[PDB]
Amino acid sequence: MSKKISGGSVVEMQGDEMTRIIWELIKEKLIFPYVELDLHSYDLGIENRDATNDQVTKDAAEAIKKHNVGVKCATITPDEKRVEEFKLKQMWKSPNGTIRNILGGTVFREAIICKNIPRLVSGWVKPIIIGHHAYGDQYRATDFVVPGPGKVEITYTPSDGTQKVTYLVHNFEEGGGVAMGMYNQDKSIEDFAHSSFQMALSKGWPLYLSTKNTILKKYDGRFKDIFQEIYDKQYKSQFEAQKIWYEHRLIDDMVAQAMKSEGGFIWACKNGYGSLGMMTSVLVCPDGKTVEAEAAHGTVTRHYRMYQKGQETSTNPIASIFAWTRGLAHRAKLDNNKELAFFANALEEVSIETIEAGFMTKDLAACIKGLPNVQRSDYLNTFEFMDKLGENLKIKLAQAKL
Amino acid sequence: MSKKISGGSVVEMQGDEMTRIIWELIKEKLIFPYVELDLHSYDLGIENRDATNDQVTKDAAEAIKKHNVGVKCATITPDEKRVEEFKLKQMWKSPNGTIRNILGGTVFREAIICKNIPRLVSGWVKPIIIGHHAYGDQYRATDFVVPGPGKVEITYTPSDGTQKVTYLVHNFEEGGGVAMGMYNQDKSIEDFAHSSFQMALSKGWPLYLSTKNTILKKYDGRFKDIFQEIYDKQYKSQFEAQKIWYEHRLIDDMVAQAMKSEGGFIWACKNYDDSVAQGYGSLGMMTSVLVCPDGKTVEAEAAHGTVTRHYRMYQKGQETSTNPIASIFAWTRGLAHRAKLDNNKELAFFANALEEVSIETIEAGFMTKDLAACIKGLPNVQRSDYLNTFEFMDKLGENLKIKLAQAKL
Ligand SMILES: CN1CCN(C)[C@H](CCN2CC[C@H](c3ccc(F)cc3)C2)C1
Ligand SMILES: CN1CCN(C)[C@H](CCN2CC[C@H](c3ccc(F)cc3)C2)C1
Repeated sequence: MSKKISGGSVVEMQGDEMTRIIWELIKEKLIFPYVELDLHSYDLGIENRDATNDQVTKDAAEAIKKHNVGVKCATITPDEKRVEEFKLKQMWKSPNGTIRNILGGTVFREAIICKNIPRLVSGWVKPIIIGHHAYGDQYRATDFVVPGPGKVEITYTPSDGTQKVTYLVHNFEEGGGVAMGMYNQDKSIEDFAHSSFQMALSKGWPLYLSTKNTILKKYDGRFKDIFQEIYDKQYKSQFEAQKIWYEHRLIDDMVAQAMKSEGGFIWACKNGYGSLGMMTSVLVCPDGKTVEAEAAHGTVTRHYRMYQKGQETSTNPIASIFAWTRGLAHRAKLDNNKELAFFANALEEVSIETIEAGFMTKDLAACIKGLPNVQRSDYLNTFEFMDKLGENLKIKLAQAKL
Repeated sequence: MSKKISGGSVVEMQGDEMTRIIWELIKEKLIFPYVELDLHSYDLGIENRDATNDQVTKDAAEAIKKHNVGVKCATITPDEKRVEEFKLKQMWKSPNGTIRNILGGTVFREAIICKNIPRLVSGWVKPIIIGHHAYGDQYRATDFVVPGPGKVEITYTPSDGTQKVTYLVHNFEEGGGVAMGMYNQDKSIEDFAHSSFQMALSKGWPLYLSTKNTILKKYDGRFKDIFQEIYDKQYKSQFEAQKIWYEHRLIDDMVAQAMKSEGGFIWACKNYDDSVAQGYGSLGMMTSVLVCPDGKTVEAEAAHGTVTRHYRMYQKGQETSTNPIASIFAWTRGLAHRAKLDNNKELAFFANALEEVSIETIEAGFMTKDLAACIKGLPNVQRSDYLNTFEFMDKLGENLKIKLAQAKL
């Protein structure tokens, strides 16, 4: 290679514990040799967040909002046990939450599938992109305890001083109970519509909506309605191009049609098996520019203690890798970077293809040969698996020089 | 059969399509030859519910409410194409819905475990009974639309008149959306508690309650606060009698714990959609039994659909390979329960013998294309690796004859 690819503007977010070591190995051995980036790196490790009073995570938020691409390493969501581990000054909020609240958009999870790994239904040769709602949860759902008898009613009082409307969720004639309250603004449904519609074009796959409008009068209905409204006003001519179609089926048919399906569609369902190390979540924002990619697991603290105590460790990096490769593939779309485009997809193909050739870590090996029959020779540690990914990537990029 | 065993009073429900065919094969080859029942048989087939204007289903529900055991066959719930198929005069409501709404109770789904069948990933040596809420969650779950900006909020005013809590659920600044309100009575969660202890009490496995506290803390807090007191004030001494117990772990803890445990526990989930490792692959291997809190009346049914695809093969003269194990275990679960109500030791042994010879026969290598595809791989399985539906019934009937004859000697 004459010159390294000109990446462009990407925001990088370092994490902590096991995945922090994976992260550097990934940059050092896979990304940096081949791509130069205008890198906006932030240190979202727990020590620094503690030291900067969580200010650094807010800066990351604002920087993805500007440069439209982010790739994030798994971070510790602390608790009471970890404020003794690091003597935190305060129980900080989740970094992942604080970016989803600031940046907005819709998370999309996808499991990466190798032809020689077990699966739930063995017909799913194409992966399934399941992305439900925003924020990690529809913000709150105020719920109380109704200790004794009395009416519980939910009221809507219009801001323009018009007639108030009460509904009566239940009158408790005798005995206790429990009560609940949800809601869903309208904008968050259009943001959900656009985000999910865009991923259908970005991936060239069909998009399905699933609801329970049969039981819920007009809560789940309002979803169906706004999608049809948006789907016929925009994106309908764009779907006709790339063969993609959209349709809304009932959730109970869709659950069985998933097993009936062969894979390769997007499923947005108004609400975890899978090696826990092959799943990559992507937050796609409503504008269709800014997008944060990251892995869907955690800091792998048990495998970090094996690293701390010097032990051998066999941790799986594919989930983190494909955070880089989705982020880079997105920037290559924005900048119309035809050469970063190919690099990203190539990187995705060695990971999957290096596993298909029998080179994998312990977790993947336990999926095939069962955990009680996994042998040292059936898997690689954490390093020499990256070493094998590295040289396979050098081998493949040299090939694709024509 | 010289004086075959006298099984009690039981309600039978006939279904639709290829499961209706299996139901007759089950009675003809497996049930009737060895048992005599005061049989309250109802025809829930689609064209009968259309002719009775769904009155046959209400009638069959009353019968289970009166006679305490019902054994159902998979039935068609109609849609737009089904009302055009049979030319129905109304898109009738699901019989399962209609009956569950009458009997009430809670539904438990048990996975039938065979040794030579790849069930998830080895490990599990015994099934797992997964139970969910009682009356769905609708009825009075009030939802609606928010026309414009304003404050949506929930107010609890006791019959005491002594206070009033107001919870803002959301203030609409933009204008527009949907809001709702749900609830649950203690009597409804107390029913979950009995039904779930009664089930654990029926078998000999321990009961677990997996709640979610990070999402709806206070809503789910009441569940572990209605179970543990009923367990302690009514069930702990009986559970402490046998090797049973009642604990309470958590969702992300339970799913990590169950992927190492040898199976054998009643699991109460409080979520809204189901098919974890339970509805895995071949639905032909899962039962489903509604339990009324009384512990008397129950209603078994195979957890899969009417298998339309194979009934079309039947109509065109093709040989089929549909798995009857689920419908076969609709009977034994329900016959074993009838035996418990009457101490019918003869019937409990039979029902139990049928659960053995059905698994024995699959473990022996004699199975249907349904299962064989799991072992070999669907393109791999040659004709010679499975059995016809009739072949499979014939070998059950054959091995059940030998299983009942031997222990009778
Ligand atoms: C993500 N959680 C955070 C909390 N705990 C420390 C968990 C313990 C690690 N488990 C054991 C192997 C699995 C695994 C395998 C490969 C991977 F790349 C990641 C995880 C998960 C992991
Ligand atoms: C089970 N429902 C029935 C209602 N639908 C029409 C669905 C189609 C049935 N598919 C055909 C082969 C599978 C199958 C094979 C053996 C079985 F015993 C059950 C299912 C599932 C699913």
